[PDB]
Amino acid sequence: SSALGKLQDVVNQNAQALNTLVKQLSSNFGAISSVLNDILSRLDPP
Amino acid sequence: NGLTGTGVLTESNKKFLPFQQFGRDIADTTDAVRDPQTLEILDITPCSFG
Amino acid sequence: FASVYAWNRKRISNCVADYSVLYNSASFSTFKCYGVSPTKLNDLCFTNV
Ligand SMILES: *[C@@H]1O[C@H](CO)[C@@H](O[C@@H]2O[C@H](CO)[C@@H](O)[C@H](O)[C@H]2NC(C)=O)[C@H](O)[C@H]1NC(C)=O
Repeated sequence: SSALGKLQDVVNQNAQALNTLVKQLSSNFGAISSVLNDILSRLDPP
Repeated sequence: NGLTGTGVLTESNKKFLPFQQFGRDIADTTDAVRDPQTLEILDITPCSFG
Repeated sequence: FASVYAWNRKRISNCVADYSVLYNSASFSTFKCYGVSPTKLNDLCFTNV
């Protein structure tokens, strides 16, 4: 009432990984943008 | 005016500072816009998937 | 027009620019763009040209 770090640790590790997964949807990896509506509606399918 | 997307549009209550074009959410997804003509903020909730 | 070493530079502002109508003024000899196809530019919007 005044120690559950194992449980806390587990509950956390998973959130830190799920956030890193979403934060990758905004990297270019060597492209002109991160949005398909900027690469699509701005170029030819070729 | 350039922002292409899909979803449900809803009346907002977020005070978009007179100079903020849109709303940015952690993990970087568009979640609010401002209508160019009437200049009101609208939230963009995602359609239903599963 | 201008000479090349002191080349002109216009800045366009708020307007309705139809790029496809510019595309077929029917006398050109090079119409080449890299960032974007010209016909797809008829549904974008910018801040300064
Ligand atoms: C584009 O035009 C519309 C009207 O055609 C403008 O809307 C006006 O917005 C002001 C807000 O400052 C209102 O007080 C007016 O009543 C609106 N007019 C109408 C007819 O609704 C709009 O502001 C214009 N775009 C910009 C960027 O100014």
